[PDB]
Amino acid sequence: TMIPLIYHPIYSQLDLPVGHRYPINKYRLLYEEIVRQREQSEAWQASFEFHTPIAAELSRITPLHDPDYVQALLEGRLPAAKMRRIGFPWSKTLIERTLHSVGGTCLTVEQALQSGVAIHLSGGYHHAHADFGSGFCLFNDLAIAAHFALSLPSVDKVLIIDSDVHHGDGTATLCAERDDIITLSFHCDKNFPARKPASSMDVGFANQTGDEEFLSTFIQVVEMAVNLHRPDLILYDAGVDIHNDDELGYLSISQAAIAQRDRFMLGLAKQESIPIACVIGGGYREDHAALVPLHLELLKAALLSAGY
Ligand SMILES: O=C(CCCCCCC(=O)Nc1ccccc1)NO
Ligand SMILES: [K+]
Ligand SMILES: [K+]
Ligand SMILES: [K+]
Ligand SMILES: [K+]
Ligand SMILES: [Zn+2]
Repeated sequence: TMIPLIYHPIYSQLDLPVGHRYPINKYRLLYEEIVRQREQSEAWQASFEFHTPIAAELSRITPLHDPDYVQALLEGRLPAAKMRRIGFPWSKTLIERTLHSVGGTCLTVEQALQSGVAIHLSGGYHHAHADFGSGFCLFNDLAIAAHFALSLPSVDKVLIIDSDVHHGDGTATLCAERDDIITLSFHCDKNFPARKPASSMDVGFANQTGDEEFLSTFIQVVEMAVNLHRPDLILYDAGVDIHNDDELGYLSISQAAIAQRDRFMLGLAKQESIPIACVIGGGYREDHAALVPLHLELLKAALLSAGY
């Protein structure tokens, strides 16, 4: 009944202009909120433990990403226009953060294999492709972690379930020609990115889709994809940019429905005895801390699911 949480203090240590769209403080604030829950509550103290990652090895990245793309980012030589498409100014701290977060999704996988359920307090970089970055993504932690997971003995088949409001295009292109990683994306069709190469299965929702349509579809599609593919491991992107107050997403999902989504996902994995490694994914609010209660729903779901 232990739930590993994966966190590194470098996650919010990036220097960004104010006004920058990326809610860089949410990671440390979410971590601090959980630290406070643990002081307040015997249940949170007893049910969760933290695991700090070290940077991912470069050999774990280059099976998915082009080496010259990797090298250009390592050396801060990525052409200016390509770096802007990523959406961050280059710095060594950005590279160190990224590699640590990739390491973290990989650790979440090992931890999920051991305990059943593990949550990464970062991650979900589904817009990175083999040879370019976009949409705040440099390297694709989900695909990287799925490829790594397949190196392990118990795992032959990985299902990535992406509930972030944006299409997992990078993940789609990275896994399109491999039958050992299956990609499922739910998303708002009119949100970024414009071009949506096929996942294994895609569910695109109209603007202002609300709780019942989203949840009924999520429940049935996920249950089907789990039955169809019988994965050894699920990677679950629990992005909260589906939320009705998100500043980028165009869906109308409530915090209550986010909770029900996470409860359902985690409860299915448990019922089926499939290890599930979770990434908190995206979320956009100029009030970065406003994302904290939305992401915390994943933890409340895991807490309830584990039996407290
Ligand atoms: O959370 C997300 C990130 C979505 C990426 C942001 C969408 C819009 C965007 O990146 N536009 C853009 C980028 C560079 C320059 C101008 C616009 N996906 O999971
Ligand atoms: K294997
Ligand atoms: K998605
Ligand atoms: K595939
Ligand atoms: K919205
Ligand atoms: Zn998103």
